Amino acid sequence: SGFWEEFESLQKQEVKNLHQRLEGQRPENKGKNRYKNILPFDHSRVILQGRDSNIPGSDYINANYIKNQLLGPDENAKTYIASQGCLEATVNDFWQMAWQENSRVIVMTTREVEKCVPYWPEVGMQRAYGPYSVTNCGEHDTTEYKLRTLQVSPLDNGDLIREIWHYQYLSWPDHGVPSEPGGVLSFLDQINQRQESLPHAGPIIVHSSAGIGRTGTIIVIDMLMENISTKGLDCDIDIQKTIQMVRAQRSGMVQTEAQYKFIYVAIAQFIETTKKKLEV
Repeated sequence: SGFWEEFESLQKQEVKNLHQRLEGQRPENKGKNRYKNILPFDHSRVILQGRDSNIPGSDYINANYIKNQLLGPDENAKTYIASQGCLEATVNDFWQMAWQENSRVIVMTTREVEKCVPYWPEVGMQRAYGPYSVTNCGEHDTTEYKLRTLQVSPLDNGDLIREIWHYQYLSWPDHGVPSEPGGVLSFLDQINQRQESLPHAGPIIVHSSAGIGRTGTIIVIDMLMENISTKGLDCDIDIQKTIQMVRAQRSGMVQTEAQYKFIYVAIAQFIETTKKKLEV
């Protein structure tokens, strides 16, 4: 009865039975997914532009638009893409997405591993990725994270130059979360300020290996921070509802027990810090 109540609640939250993931399941796209069971919902997937529909799977990337649906359209919420990240086979696809979406801020929640391969050149260097040139115009590190200032242009028009700020979290442990949330809160603060300075900017791209665990954690924390900042400390904070709201847009967002608890820890610290600054 307790069990059956809880089971009923879980059944009502089930979305993988409601929304198809045809595109990610295509055999033509097998090499474009890290995991065959971590796929974008068709309804919210990012569709790559300029692709030939006669080439099976050509428009596919393992990424979804994520909207903060707890803020109204009048409340100036930031928008996100939750993406699989740093997969060597899809690096050109990633930059196509970044360009077409007009994204000016990219958030990477992993260090390199060797599989997570860099998709930027070294400082002062320039590299081609499909139709695009990327130049690394500087790297600015803290203890916990790194800002790389990128400039991107089409190969066919070098006058068009676009600044992209690449934020890479360096301190996130393998198979766990940061011991304290201050680093992530600081990181998100910088990210938010950057995005706010660019009113024309497209969505913030957030990625991790699978694009659901760390990615979902970062996005949910950011959304809750935005909700508190926008609506105030008197506002109702419902983390479970927020997670369910993002999971309807990409399955499995916030994957682990440690991530789930971390969201509470981070938001508790954010509230307390805020109150200390308000002298409240």
